[PDB]
Amino acid sequence: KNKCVNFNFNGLTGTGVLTESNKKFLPFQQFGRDIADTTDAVRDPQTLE
Amino acid sequence: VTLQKFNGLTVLPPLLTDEMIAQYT
Ligand SMILES: *[C@@H]1O[C@H](CO)[C@@H](O[C@@H]2O[C@H](CO)[C@@H](O)[C@H](O)[C@H]2NC(C)=O)[C@H](O)[C@H]1NC(C)=O
Repeated sequence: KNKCVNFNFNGLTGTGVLTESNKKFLPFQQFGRDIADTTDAVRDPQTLE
Repeated sequence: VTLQKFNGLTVLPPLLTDEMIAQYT
């Protein structure tokens, strides 16, 4: 966290800084998208964070 | 009147600031 890295989450790849979110997902959701249909949040698979 | 960086788009500020335009007006 708090560094940018070539990340992957269940095959959701990207590059960016990872930091903790005030947003809550529903129990079944895995990643978040902005108004521009682009990814801006993701859940950790092992820590559900 | 009421009012993306992830995709290489940058929306850099104007030269004159709003408090400077306020001084000219
Ligand atoms: C995947 O394995 C990790 C352990 O490596 C699990 O994380 C543990 O979760 C339990 C219960 O919440 C905690 O008591 C442990 O402290 C956790 N361990 C660590 C080191 O994180 C995790 O729950 C597992 N995931 C699944 C889906 O089973």
